[PDB]
Amino acid sequence: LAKRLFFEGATVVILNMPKGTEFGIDYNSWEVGPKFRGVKMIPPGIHFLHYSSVDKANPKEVGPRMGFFLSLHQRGLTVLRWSTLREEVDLSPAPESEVEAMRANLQELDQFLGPYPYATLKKWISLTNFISEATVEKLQPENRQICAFAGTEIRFSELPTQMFPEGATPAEITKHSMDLSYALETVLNKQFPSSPQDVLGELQFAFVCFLLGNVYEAFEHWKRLLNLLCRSEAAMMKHHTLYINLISILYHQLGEIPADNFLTSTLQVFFSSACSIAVDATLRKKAEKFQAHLTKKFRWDFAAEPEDCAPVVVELP
Amino acid sequence: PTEPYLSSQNYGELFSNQIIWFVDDTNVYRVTIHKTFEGNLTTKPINGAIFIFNPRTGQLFLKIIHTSVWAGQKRLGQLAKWKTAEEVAALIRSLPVEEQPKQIIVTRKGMLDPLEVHLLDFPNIVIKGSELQLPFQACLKVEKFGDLILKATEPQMVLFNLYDDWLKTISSYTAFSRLILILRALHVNNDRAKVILKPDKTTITEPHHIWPTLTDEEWIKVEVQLKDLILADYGKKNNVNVASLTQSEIRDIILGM
Repeated sequence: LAKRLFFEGATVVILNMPKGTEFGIDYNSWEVGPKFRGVKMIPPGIHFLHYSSVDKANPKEVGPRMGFFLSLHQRGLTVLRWSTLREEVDLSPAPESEVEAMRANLQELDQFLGPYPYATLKKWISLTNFISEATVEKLQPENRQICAFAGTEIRFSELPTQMFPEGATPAEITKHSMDLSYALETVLNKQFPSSPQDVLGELQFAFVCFLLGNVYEAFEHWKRLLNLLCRSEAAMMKHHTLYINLISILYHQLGEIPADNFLTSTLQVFFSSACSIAVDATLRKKAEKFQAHLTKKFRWDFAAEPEDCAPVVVELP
Repeated sequence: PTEPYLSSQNYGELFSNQIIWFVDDTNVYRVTIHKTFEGNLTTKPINGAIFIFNPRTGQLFLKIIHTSVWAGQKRLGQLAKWKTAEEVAALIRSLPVEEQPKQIIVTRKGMLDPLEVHLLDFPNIVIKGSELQLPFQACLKVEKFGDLILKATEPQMVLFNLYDDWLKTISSYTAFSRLILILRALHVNNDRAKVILKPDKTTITEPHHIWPTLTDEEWIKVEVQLKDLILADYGKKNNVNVASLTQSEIRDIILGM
């Protein structure tokens, strides 16, 4: 079983955090007090750490959430400290003398460390298995912390507003406004010159910053970026494995949304392109299955053309 | 962010100083029933048209959409919207500056984005939709128009004027109301309404006109009947058939709520 994570897991310790602070990793949260000094048995990999201070001294059950990504290693130890001055976590590197004393003490500190709940790992992996260190290093803010409410800006890739090349004729304006493949490739080659599928990690990064960081402007980027991908029909012939992975990324992302329209439209276009006879057969079989899944779940007919696209049927002899 | 639209409160702007076009894309993608060589029923595309209409002058720009523009194309439904916007843009470019529209009002919301994209070089044009459901799509039930479109062999722009010689004797508002009444009647039922437009076996429409030549009282007669034909369709459709709700509630009916 997964008892091996007691020995092989990573540990995050936070020093001098005020009682009542909200602190967590991935989908897991703890209330902070003297009996809680961090998290043990953390599966190695990339993880999202978050926290909110108290509202206005006396808890009003609020505080703007802050967060940061950490690459955690087998038997790793991270020592974070609270800044009283700033009311935030200080990511400044702990002196290795301070870290080694802390590790010598883990045996006694274990009573004060919440075990990372393994039952939430599988869902966290489904949302992040394409985020790499390169992704975090590229997208995270200048001072590495993401905030619900100035050096905190997520460094998302610039997305084009104009979908067609400069000087395009009306017919080319039309072609490239309907198929965003030219637009998508302009982004791929600038951001990910040698590995286009890195765009998939940036799409998980944005979704996490929204869903778990409550950063709305990362939801908007997720929307813009997803739109660029789903309306890029030619691109599905070119970057076929990229799109096979996008379906699985999207099945887990949409599984975390209640569907409170922008998604119904872009996904209709995506399924039209991904389910055609034109594309690689494994993409089509996978897009087919995802379409049926999405239909049953959201009670929508993603396989239907939009109503306003039907021709007039004219009766004539 | 403001989101303008033609509504019951502002529709007086149609007749104000500025230049306004209605653009209806409804009839640019049309098909008919067709029998394959192998004897199976399917559809095939026939010609369509863009209706571009100035409500203050009656001026109609009827851009005929020949089926050649669909040849070897996919998703004609989506493409039709973008084809319409190309043509509206090409039309605006050919006009001198003081003749370009200040506002474009579309009948169908799918036209807003393609128009915005193709009119990016005309930043001062308002592009918006309409709360009034105006039955401009019934323009091709006018046989002069339906037949010219059906039989066109090549793309062409043909200019008309939907107000014939009325503007010598009535205002643009009255002229517009009369046109929408006819169109809504032709939309309600072609046959009953074409009858009503020929009150007399000698009533003839001129060669250069669109609508029958009628006296001032005949027009009164025809407009009463077209009202009754429209309202009898509302009652039968909505099963709340009264002469009881009509205190300029009819104004809502005739114009489209």
